[PDB]
Amino acid sequence: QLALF
Amino acid sequence: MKFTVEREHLLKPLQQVSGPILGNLLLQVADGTLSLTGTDLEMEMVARVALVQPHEPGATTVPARKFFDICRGLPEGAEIAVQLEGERMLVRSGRSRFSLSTLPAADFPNLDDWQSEVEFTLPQATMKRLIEATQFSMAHQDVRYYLNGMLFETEGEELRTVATDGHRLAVCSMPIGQSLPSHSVIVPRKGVIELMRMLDGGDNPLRVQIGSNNIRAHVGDFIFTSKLVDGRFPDYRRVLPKNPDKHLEAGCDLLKQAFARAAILSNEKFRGVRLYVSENQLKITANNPEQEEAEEILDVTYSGAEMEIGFNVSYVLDVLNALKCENVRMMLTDSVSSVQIEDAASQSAAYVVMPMR
Amino acid sequence: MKFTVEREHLLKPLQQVSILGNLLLQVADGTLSLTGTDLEMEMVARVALVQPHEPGATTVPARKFFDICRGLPEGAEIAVQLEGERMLVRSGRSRFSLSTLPAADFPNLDDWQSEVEFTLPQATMKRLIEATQFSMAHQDVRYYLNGMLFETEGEELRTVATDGHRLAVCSMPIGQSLPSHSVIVPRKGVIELMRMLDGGDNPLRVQIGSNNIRAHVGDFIFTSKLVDGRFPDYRRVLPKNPDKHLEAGCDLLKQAFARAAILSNEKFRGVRLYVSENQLKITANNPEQEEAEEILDVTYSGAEMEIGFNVSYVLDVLNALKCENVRMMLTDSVSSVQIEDAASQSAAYVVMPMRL
Ligand SMILES: [Ca+2]
Ligand SMILES: [Ca+2]
Ligand SMILES: [Ca+2]
Ligand SMILES: [Ca+2]
Ligand SMILES: [Ca+2]
Ligand SMILES: [Cl-]
Repeated sequence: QLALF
Repeated sequence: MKFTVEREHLLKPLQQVSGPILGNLLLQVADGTLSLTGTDLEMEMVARVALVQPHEPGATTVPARKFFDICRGLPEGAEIAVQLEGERMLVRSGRSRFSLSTLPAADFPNLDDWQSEVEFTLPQATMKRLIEATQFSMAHQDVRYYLNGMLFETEGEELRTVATDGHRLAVCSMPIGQSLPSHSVIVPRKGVIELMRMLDGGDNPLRVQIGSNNIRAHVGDFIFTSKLVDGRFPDYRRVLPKNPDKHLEAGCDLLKQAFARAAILSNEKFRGVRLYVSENQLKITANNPEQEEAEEILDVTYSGAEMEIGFNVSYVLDVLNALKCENVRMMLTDSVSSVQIEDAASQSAAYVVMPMR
Repeated sequence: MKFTVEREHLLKPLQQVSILGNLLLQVADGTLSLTGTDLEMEMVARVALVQPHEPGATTVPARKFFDICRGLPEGAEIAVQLEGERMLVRSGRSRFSLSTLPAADFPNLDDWQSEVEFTLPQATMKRLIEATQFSMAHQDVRYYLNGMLFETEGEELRTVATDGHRLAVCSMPIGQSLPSHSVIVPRKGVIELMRMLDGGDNPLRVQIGSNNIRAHVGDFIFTSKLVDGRFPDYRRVLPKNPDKHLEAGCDLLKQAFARAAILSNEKFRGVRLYVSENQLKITANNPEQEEAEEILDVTYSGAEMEIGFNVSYVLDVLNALKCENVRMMLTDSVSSVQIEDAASQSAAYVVMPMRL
């Protein structure tokens, strides 16, 4: 899972 | 302190205020009004019930749930006569009689006083839309406390709610027809839950007052006050894909059911699914550590370049469930950039989900 | 193994039958059988195959297979085939691949002989179980209490449940002569027997062996081990010639007890009854000295008496009864109370007295 910010 | 009120005029106020002295409700008869207050120190809810029958002034504090249970437990149309006697609150209706313990009204905590800086009125239905559009995207118990809450932002003549957990975001904007200042506050999730619950669905307007460390909402005979949250809320504008060369459109329920089935054979912990977009086609795939596989192929409207992109399917499902609409628009960039998801027929809300590698 | 079956013909069978996390699936002689088991009990469901099919057997994860089928659209043709160590599920443009375990490893309950048999309507069995189910013990060390007595006598079937504190009994005639016989069905078995019944027009066939029970309804077959123990005698718990009969509207009595319950002891739930000519007074108090009092009109003409009991037990009975009028058969302050539907003696409930 990548971070939105 | 004495009052007599019909059951149905007490139930709704009681429910609103009920959701050691913190386990009690402060009751106050004053100026021909009964006022019921509950608090957890961070937030406070007040209900005002006009007293049309004979009554005597005074104040006490009674166990919240027990008093609510007694009144609700009484028959439809019951008249509930109440009086303080010694250390007890007597509650009588027909041949049902109850004696409850009390704590001194003197001991009931009051929130600090504050000054209103921003104010506006809006339909109840507008606040319902704003919260329901975004609520589910709030973090649950993130160590970044500001994410366990909802941004309420005013800009121009719009009130805007934003919620994110750092992996996905919801944002909703609604016109309210008033010249508003540019301003932002974070309402803790418990306040958001309560504010949502006070909306009865009637045509009574809501009145919002915002201070520097507080927010207050007035609707009908109810007054809800909550403290705000500290810290720097992220800016949803940063998060929206700066430019989308890839536009997808499909039925919301079809997409939902396809994703829901594929979810079945996704990793239990990580929930990953793969999306393959091509000329008018979406393929969804999933597999788990047991090498079991799901595949869904759907007719969609899609004209851009072919791409493959991964997601936590529960993030997608939350979005589609929150879109109560015919058609869903999806806007993409590349396999490692966030996706924007909307109702095809309405730009009022936008949903952003960061992918999985 | 191959079959293609309409979604809605798989759902009820799957619901009922849900390696012990796998379902066994067999295609034989035009029928798909599905079996689920926990080693104590078993459910087998049959479905007729109108579409082209091939014989064979395998096992597949229960919840996943169930979820997929339920997940698929209303009226979906679900095609299934074995392919290596995998089972393929196809419908429309959806495709799934589930892991399998061999059918030959799927555990059978031991063989047994039927010793007593009878047929009765579903609704009767459902009435018997429902009226009594709630009074079964949950995981008491007295293991025989964690289930339900099924007793045959003359022409009736009777269920008894008790947790060592309160008792429920229900008797129903079934129009067949029966030996005198009693068995204990494990509580999970009772619950599972209960939900196998839609109350529809298919008769239920019961078969009881020395250590096993089996219920046959339409396309479904349930089998359970019995509890190898000695149940308490319900005859010994019932109040002898209770000569004081109060009658009241079931709902009014329930609502009065429910409000009074609020100010009763949270742990022991004691409430007091004062009974006098056509009147009942209910009182409750807790350790915080909070007090509740309820007075209501009733039908009563016996000697004035007081009695206390556990209000949670009485509320349970009154909720189970769901009728117009209740009869409370009373003796004195030191004796149990029998509660019944004022219009039916077929179900009875015993609550002990409390000195409060
Ligand atoms: Ca006072
Ligand atoms: Ca917007
Ligand atoms: Ca995957
Ligand atoms: Ca259909
Ligand atoms: Ca009293
Ligand atoms: Cl007993």
